[PDB]
This record gives sequence, C-alpha cells and structure tokens, in this order.
Amino acid sequence: GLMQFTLPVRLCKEIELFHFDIGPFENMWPGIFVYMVHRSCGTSCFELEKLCRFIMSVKKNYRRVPYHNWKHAVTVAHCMYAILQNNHTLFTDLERKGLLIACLCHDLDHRGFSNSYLQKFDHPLAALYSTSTMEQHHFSQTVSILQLEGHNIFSTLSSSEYEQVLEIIRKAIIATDLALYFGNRKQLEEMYQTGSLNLNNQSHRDRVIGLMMTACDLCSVTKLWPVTKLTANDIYAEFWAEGDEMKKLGIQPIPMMDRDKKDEVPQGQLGFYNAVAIPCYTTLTQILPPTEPLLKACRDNLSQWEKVIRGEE
Ligand SMILES: Cn1c(CCN2CCOc3ccccc3C2=O)nc2ccccc21
Ligand SMILES: [Mg+2]
Ligand SMILES: [Zn+2]
Repeated sequence: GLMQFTLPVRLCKEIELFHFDIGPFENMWPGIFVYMVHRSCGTSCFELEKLCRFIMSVKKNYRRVPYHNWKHAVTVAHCMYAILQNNHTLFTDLERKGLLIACLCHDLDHRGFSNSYLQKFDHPLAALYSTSTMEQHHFSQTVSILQLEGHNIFSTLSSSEYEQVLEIIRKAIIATDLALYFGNRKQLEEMYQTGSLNLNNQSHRDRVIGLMMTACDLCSVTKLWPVTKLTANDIYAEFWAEGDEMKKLGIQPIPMMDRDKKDEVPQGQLGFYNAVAIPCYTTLTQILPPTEPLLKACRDNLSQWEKVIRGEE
C-alpha cells in the first residue's frame, strides 16, 4: 500500500516525455510499467501482487521476434502513459485502468507476421478470425491471461465495470489493426472539422481511443532520430522475413517486405510518414492538443528520412 516504485533520476524525469526510450535493461521494464500504472491510475488501481503476476505472464506470452516483442509492448504502454498524463481530466477511471493494460497486451503472442501473411498461409487463426486476425488473437490471449488463477487485476470491479473495462481493452486492441486506422481517422477528421466531435458520445470516445492506440502503436516514428532509425532495422527484419516466407509460398512480396529492395526503404518511409504517421498525429493533436510533441517529433523524423534520400546520411 505504502510501496511506491521509484526510478533513477534521469528516468523519473525523461519517462514523462513522449520521446522516452525504455532502454536495453529488460529487467527494468516491469518496474517502469508499474511506475506508470501507479502515476496514471493510482497505487490502489491494482493489487500489486496480482499486477506483477499479470505483467510477468504477459511478458512470457510475447515471442522473441525482432520488433513485435515485449519491448514493443512496454514502449506502446509508455506512449499511452504520456498521452494520459498530458490529458489528466479527459479520461475516466476505467479508461486509465484499461488502456495501459490494452497497450501492454495489444500484440500478445505475435509471430512477426501480418494478417495478410496468415491469410495467404491459410493459418488456423485466419479461419477463426476473418478480419483483424492477429488483433482478435491478441484480445483472446489477454482474456486467457486475465483468467489464470491470481491474475485477475480487475477482481475488485463490479460485474458491469468489469464488462466495460474488457470492452475498452477489446476495442483498443482491435483499433491497432492499421487496416481500420484510415477510416477511423477520416471520420475523426470530418467530425472535428464540422464541429460534431462529442467526447460524451461513447461511439466518439471509442474513435478517439482508437486513434490514441494507432498513435501509441506507431510511436517509433516519434522518438529521437537515433532511436527511430535503429527501431526501423527491427521493423524491417520482421518484414523481410515475412517477404522471404511469401517467396516460399510462390508469392512476390510487396517491396516493403522484399530484402532485395532495401534501396526503396527511404522512399517507403516518406510514404508512411505522409500517408499514416503525420495524418495520425495531426488529427490526434487537433482532438488532444497536449499530444503536439508527438506530431513535432514525427515531422522531425520525416525531415531526417528526407535527408537520407538526399545522401546527407
Ligand atoms: C510503407 N512502407 C514502409 C513503411 C514502414 N513502416 C510501416 C509499418 O510498421 C511501422 C510501425 C511503426 C512505425 C514505423 C513503421 C514503419 O517503418 N517501408 C517501405 C519500404 C518500401 C515500400 C513501402 C514501404
Ligand atoms: Mg499489432
Ligand atoms: Zn503493436
């Protein structure tokens, strides 16, 4: 009850910033997560022993893939922590509980392969979940872990509050399917610009949480350039392995996934910044002005990729 997590001074200060990198010491990531829950939610939100058992079972159900790993989980939760801390009064008690957990769980049991690859492979999960294949899986793994003995971090909630938090988590995890991001953001753009955006409308809150989930999920592009650049290596290490596996199925992969087309990476990053990232953080900044540092950091990294194409690096 009286037991705070405390971080060294440099982390205590930098963890509050959007561009914080959680560092290479894996053993400190559980502690960093608990710290963020305690400041974001309260020391009373979860029973410490249940929360610790929950975190460690989540960690175990992430795989040793180059990018969609336990470090991604905690990184995406930190971006959500920074959004929630900069927007103190906009979110409910259940939202604060649900969203950090949603972010920690959002890529549970990821194999390093896209929905497209599972569908072309004819993976059993593509028969069980026809759209948002991996995301329905990640939600299913989240419910499985919550149901392990001593892992029910929500046990003090009422039956209807429990249903509400699991519903926040489900929609938040489904929203990380980038296929769903484009339509979600277009609707949020129209709603904001015609002035119809209403944060008391649940269907509107759902849309805004979805965009937050995309923003946190993509937050590699909002880090300082040396972090962004080195993270891109891990992202492409998965895509190129998927590309190799497409070639094994007799299917030319898209260029993004073809290791023979490394030279097209700088132009592909520009497309991604211009079509996905910048528009994502722009609409987020319009709805939640204190998230502007994410857009600024994203624009700085766009300018760094432009310099790579100009052979300035
Ligand atoms: C479109 N696109 C990309 C985008 C890469 N990408 C896309 C999705 O994964 C991410 C998730 C979070 C943050 C960044 C990324 C990222 O770097 N690289 C490419 C190379 C050739 C052709 C098209 C390409
Ligand atoms: Mg995912
Ligand atoms: Zn993710």
